[PDB]
Amino acid sequence: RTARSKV
Amino acid sequence: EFETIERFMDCRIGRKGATGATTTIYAVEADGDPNAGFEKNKEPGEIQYLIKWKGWSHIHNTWETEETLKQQNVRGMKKLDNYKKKDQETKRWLKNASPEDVEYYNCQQELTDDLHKQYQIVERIIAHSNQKSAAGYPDYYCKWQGLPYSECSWEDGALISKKFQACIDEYFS
Repeated sequence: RTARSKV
Repeated sequence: EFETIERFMDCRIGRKGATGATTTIYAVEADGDPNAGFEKNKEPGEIQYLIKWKGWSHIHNTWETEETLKQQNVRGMKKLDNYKKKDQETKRWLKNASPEDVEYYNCQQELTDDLHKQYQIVERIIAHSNQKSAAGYPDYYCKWQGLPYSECSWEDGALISKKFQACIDEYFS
């Protein structure tokens, strides 16, 4: 999965 | 697994600890800016840099200190020393620079500021993932305002829907 968010 | 600095985008004196994931434009929109109301004459401050990260679009830019970059073992640290040297040369120029020349520099920084904000705007969506999250969101392949198609990126659908629903509706149109 190429989509990520900053956590 | 390590992150890599692509570009230093800006510098500021900010509130101590106003760095990392809480400083993305989308964290700020959800929870407020960690640097809100910071007046450098009324509280402790620290030098913070706005980082464009390799393989992450501009919506994910974060503010960081030299300390947080080193703690996270990020690659591209040679760029820090370069940026510091560039910024030292600019301060020096400004200190012995005409009102006129300083005037044109300040207009150029405002236009650049404006351009950087465009990069955080989805212009259109051009693909979506077959896989959905448990909450039913695909991911979306986004074309960003002011950037070429080479800088398109996969983004979390839940995140993109918060602000760019009209782009989602246009795409599935």
